Amino acid sequence: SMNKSIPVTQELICKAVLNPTNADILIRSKSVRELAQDAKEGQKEDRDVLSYYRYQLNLFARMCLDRQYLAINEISGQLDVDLILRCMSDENLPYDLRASFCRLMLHMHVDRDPQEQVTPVKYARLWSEIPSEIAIDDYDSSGASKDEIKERFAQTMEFVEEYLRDVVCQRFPFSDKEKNKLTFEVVNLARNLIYFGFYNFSDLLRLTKILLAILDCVPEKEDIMVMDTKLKIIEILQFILNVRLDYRISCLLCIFKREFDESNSQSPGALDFEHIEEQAEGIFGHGGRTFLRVLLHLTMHDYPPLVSGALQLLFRHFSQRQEVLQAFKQVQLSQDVDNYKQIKQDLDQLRSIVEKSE
Amino acid sequence: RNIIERLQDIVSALEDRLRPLVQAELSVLVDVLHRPELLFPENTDARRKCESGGFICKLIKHTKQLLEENEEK
Repeated sequence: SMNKSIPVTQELICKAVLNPTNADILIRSKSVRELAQDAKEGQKEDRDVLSYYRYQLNLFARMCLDRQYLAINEISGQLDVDLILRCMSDENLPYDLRASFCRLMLHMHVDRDPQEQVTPVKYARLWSEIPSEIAIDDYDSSGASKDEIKERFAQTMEFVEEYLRDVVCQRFPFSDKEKNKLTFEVVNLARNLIYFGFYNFSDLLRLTKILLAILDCVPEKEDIMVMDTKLKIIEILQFILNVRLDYRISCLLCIFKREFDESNSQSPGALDFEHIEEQAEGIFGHGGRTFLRVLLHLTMHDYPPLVSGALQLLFRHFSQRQEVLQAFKQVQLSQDVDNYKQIKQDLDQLRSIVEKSE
Repeated sequence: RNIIERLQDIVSALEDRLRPLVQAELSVLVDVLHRPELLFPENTDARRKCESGGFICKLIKHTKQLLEENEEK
């Protein structure tokens, strides 16, 4: 039923549980001692673990897409935030891997319909409005308890920091099926960053970690999907440059000084080729160490797989760094009429959809 | 002043575009040159496990995917 992602069946199953509620004999103190009982490698603990594994799919079938039944799926979810701490400290590698999935599903269902991944708002105030290259202050109120999700984000980056030494283990140790057990450890945890829209600098650090994880020697079914997950994670960084560039350009343009006095780079015919050769000196030989990013794209190309075309597309896009951002200046689009402008944009989108259908 | 801003935008775009166009061509060539010269990050590929087959293998795979894949933009 869960696989269907098929709503009616999910509702029926949810209604159906009420009667038995269990199959074995049974919680915070009982779980840690059961974790200690699970520390005994043999037999009853194995049975308990199997039941728990099935149970997450119990959340997983429950967590297909439904927000109404997710409210009915709720008590388990409050328990799950608390459990989620148990997913970290337990060392339940095969176990708490499902515990991460459930938590993510619950949080996502619980809040903010917008699904904040892509920043469409490229404009700003009538002035530059405090050119702020250190800190971004976009909405601040899309989540009511933004720190409530940020508390999960506080649990998020520590779990993301848990992948950090794991790069020295998932990479320093080779890829194995036990490593594929740990491969489930990050197996969807980066997907939580996809709904994650609370901050940006940490994302840059995470991208660096992914490249680091990628290299040392020379398939991974979920591992390529793990790379396929991280390849989606690379796409979010492409928005940042454009936003920063747009803001800087606008600020420079606005002031009364606007007569050709703007020669600044966003990251001489021979002088361009000299800068090309100088960039080629940087090439053949967010302003960190860029060589790893280039290498990562090449490495992905070497890796292959059926999702490889998506990876290749990302590499070409990454190679360009400002060119479409100039073309993005044309795609940008009054404080009073800006709502009507927003309304018009929505209407226009509907019209465009209709035109596409036609 | 909006019209002036748009114009300023156009002029900026042209300069960025001339310089940008040259830069883009150079970047592509290097990447093109790099592919011809696929050895930069392939020091690990030259350390071991990399063949330096490059662009030809990539091109074949890419071509098949693109043809059967989505829009070839």
